[PDB]
Amino acid sequence: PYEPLIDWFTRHEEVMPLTAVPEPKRRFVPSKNEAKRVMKIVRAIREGRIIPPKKLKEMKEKEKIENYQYDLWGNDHVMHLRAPKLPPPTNEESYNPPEEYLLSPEEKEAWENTEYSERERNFIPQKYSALRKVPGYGESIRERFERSLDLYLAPR
Amino acid sequence: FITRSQAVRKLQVSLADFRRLCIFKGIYPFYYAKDIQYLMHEPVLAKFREHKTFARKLTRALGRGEVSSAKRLEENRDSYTLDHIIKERYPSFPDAIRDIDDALNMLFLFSNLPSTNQVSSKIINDAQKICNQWLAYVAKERLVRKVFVSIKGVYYQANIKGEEVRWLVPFKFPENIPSDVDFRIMLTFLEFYSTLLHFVLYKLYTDSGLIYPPKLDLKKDKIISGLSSYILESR
Amino acid sequence: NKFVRAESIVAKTLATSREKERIKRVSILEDKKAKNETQHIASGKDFILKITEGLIREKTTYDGKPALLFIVRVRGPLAVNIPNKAFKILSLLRLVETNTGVFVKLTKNVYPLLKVIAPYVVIGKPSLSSIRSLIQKRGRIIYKAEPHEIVLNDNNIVEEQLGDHGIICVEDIIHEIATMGESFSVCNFFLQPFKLNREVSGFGSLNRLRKIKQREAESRTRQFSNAATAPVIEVDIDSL
Amino acid sequence: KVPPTIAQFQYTLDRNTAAETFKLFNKYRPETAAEKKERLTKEAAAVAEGASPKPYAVKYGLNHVVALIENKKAKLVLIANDVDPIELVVFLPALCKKMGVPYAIVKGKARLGTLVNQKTSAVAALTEVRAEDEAALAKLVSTIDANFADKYDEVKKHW
RNA sequence: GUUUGACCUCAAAUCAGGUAGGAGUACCCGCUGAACUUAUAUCAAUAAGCGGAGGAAAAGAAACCAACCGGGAUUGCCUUAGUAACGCGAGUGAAGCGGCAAAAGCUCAAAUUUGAAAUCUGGUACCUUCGGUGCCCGAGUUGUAAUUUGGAGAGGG
RNA sequence: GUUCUUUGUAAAGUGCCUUCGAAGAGUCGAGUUGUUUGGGAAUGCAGCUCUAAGUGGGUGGUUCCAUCUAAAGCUAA
RNA sequence: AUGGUGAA
Repeated sequence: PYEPLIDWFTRHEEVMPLTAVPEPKRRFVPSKNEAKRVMKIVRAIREGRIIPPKKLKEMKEKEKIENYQYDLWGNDHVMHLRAPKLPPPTNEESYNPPEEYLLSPEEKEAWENTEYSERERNFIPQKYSALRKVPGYGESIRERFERSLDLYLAPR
Repeated sequence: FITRSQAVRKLQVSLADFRRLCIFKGIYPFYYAKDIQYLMHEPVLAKFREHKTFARKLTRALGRGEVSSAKRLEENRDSYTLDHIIKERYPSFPDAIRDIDDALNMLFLFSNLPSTNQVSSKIINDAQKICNQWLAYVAKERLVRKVFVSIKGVYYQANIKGEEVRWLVPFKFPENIPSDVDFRIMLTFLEFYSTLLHFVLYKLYTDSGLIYPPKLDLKKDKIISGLSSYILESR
Repeated sequence: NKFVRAESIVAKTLATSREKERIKRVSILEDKKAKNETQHIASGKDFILKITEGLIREKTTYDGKPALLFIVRVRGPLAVNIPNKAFKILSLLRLVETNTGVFVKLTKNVYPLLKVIAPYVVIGKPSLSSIRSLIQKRGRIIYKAEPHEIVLNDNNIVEEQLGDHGIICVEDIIHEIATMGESFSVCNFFLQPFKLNREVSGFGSLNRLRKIKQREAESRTRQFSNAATAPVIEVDIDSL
Repeated sequence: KVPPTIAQFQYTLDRNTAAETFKLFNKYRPETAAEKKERLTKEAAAVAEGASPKPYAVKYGLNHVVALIENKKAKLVLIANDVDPIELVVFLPALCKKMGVPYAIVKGKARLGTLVNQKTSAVAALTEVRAEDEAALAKLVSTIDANFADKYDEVKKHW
């Protein structure tokens, strides 16, 4: 019942093809359909119907830059809407404040130990000898992130 | 109210996209059903859907192994615009001027932020350009009134049309970016404030009879690049 | 570990052999040039090539005047293992890590090394504004054992570190680096050169296409001449 | 079990040979609709204001490929192993063997479609190749023959 | 890569563009279908019932009719003819040829465009809107674009 | 009739010379069980065991010849 | 006979 196939017909390769079918000129000649399409596109361009790609690029280069070139003017009064309250002014965080604002080490330790986001101040005022000695402030990013969170997470 | 998950399901939008839309529209919570229903008509939702479709199509093209198709798709794509969303939230220019405090704070903070993986250098460059334009306009109008050097930075106050808006600028020292802050949320605010500041700067320049956007002095840009390098011409 | 196929090994071996031959030829030519036996060589005068955006090629000779140069790692060629000759130079400048960059003083003795490490790095002369921005955006100071590499934060730390040569603030270091100051060598070594962030810094649908486009542009912008007298290629570092 | 003609497929080329064949085929991706359209528009624009050699591309149409075979014009033929109407492809291997045209069976019709900008390509064949890849084409043909006809000489046997 | 994306399949949307129900029913096209009535034959491939469109419907250009000096789509009338044929009783019962009315022939499958899926559905902006152009997306290579149905037909000079 | 457009090495028809030159399968048919006709070759239609070739096959009369090319579809009178 | 109606 189950036997391997036999190559009686496939044993000998076909030296010659099956049908002559003399080759047409189009095989040895550039495509005529492509020429017809090119002529159609030329006619469309001449009739002012298709913008050439170079013209499109030139027009787009001028465009895409006319943004923000029109006056927009020339809202929370609803009872169920409230405006976003702005942060209060500074709290005496001067780089060169009076010595009174320089918190004592014992109270500075308490400020440092206390939790975050429930603190009276986010900084420790310091008495810097010179303006050039003022260091950087890497905590500004965290404060801005917290402000952004509060902006859209405020159950008014 | 309707739970956040319920609102997201009603909007059938991704959580990140939903947060972006909420930030753009200023919605707050557990949200009112009417507000969420109204938000569904915003074109930004359609733009986000188009972006998702484009993303899936581009992934398909790239996986298939046709870089040209993906490049063509990317070139033809266009980004959404916040121009109209600004008007509804700020019907009047004075409201935009009043709210410009947080926009200026964020733009100045991001201008000095070093380039990182989370935020491309293009955004930082745009923020720096916006800050330079604002500083040049303020200096020309001489609207600076209050200066307070502090640990956080220098608290500036520009009396733009007498609104005495207070803004803060951090120092130029390098900043160690913490991992706690999520830049994804901050990027939406950055984009919204960049668009708002662009519109406000154009309006101010038109009011003051100044051509916008002014070019930048190239020779100064190779030496003292910054506020001084941004030359402004009245006409 | 993962199985290693023969194609990668063969490609790496061929690329390493080509790189070794190039390095040997360049070193032999440079040594003969230094000996003044310039009777029979392809070229004697040094050449520096500047490529900028469209692309324009400018060939200029190298003079003995000191100049300021900035070098950034490129992580290339792809299938070329860094040879010992280049490994020593890279270790001396501690630029093994990718995207790392440092400032060096251009001198006649440094030209052969720059030529040797030319394909691996991209060089150029940055402007004062670019140098100031790079210094003020990134920095590192080693602090007390001293296993900490905390970023530069305070001017007083600068006073504590160097102190003697008047380097009391970051602006002093900026001036010393940009200008041909006496402490240029001292400050540069202690500066813990910057670790520039990678270009694309992303992966995904849009990120993959952007990275592919960047890689395609890199080949056109940067080329490996592999010639014995290959001029040093310079690009506009200010753009970066 | 299945008759000898069935199970002839699924005896595809090894990883390296298939990867090399696909790498070679990726150098002759037919121009997509956008590429051809932009080329035609550029030609029209040039003609508006005022000799290329024969283009080279991979022939993949089932009817087109079958026509190419039996005329000895085709040199390499790739056959998908996941054609739902199996009868459309059962005769292809035997016909190629009778005609002597080298042939191979690759995994997945979608893989063939990807290299021809189509969702699914039943077959993919090469007729003419550039002189640069002629040596590469001959080497790939020899490798495919060695790895398929000799390695899987029993593919046409043992049900 | 303990990971992504494709092909194929299966489902959801109060998503966008579409259509069938039913009525009427003299005629038509198919299924189904008895008895009275008369000596398997016969009422009768009828009545009723079921399904499907129209102004007509079906059929229609021979795997035809013929044995002739051959005719040449289908359709309806006369004629063939109450003949052949069947039942050999009762009865049933055609068709070629001939004349008239009207006459139009065509559309696919099957052999490679492969020097260019050149085909088409849908969305969008306009216009001269029973539609046309540009762009976009998708269907298609398991075949949409040229030609051909032996009455031939195709590639070249 | 009046016209505005034509379009492009674009399309079509005839005679001659050369080279090729493809036709529909659970289909015909046989077998068997029911229906139809007044139809003697139940042809025609209906269930099913079986199921073919391409100088082939169907339809007929005479030891050869006569006609056609089924298993696809459209068409007003 | 066909097609339907009702029902200690």
